[PDB]
Amino acid sequence: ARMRWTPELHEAFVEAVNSLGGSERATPKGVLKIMKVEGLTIYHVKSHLQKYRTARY
Amino acid sequence: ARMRWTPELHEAFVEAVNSLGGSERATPKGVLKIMKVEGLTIYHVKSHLQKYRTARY
DNA sequence: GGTACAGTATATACCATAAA
DNA sequence: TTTATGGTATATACTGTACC
Repeated sequence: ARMRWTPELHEAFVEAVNSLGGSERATPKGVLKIMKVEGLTIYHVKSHLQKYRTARY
Repeated sequence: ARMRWTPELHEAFVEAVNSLGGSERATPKGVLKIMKVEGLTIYHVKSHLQKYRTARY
């Protein structure tokens, strides 16, 4: 299937990234392990963090 | 093949986008037709303009 | 009701580096 | 010399809309 970043999933992702101390500091694997979401791969998080990083700073 | 945005190709792409009056105004097809580069598809330009747009404004 | 396109989201491939 | 990872570049899929 193709992942959809629903506004909940994204809010999870953000809280995660904040805990990790901002988008720049945060790591894919780190975000992954904090979210603990069934079926979410590292590759899902990696791509999305890449966007999140650019649409921020 | 997989396209590589060599610093020349990119300089072409930019001049194009400028002629078209900035990244926001510019269109994939428009940039395409101004560059007139053998083997360059609209899909190449589309993706790259998407990046150019975010790493600018 | 089918193109052709723009805009956007997501995925995938590349490239370097560290650790073993 | 593999494996795992992060960063990054590029590609591919989705969604709407205008035109015909």
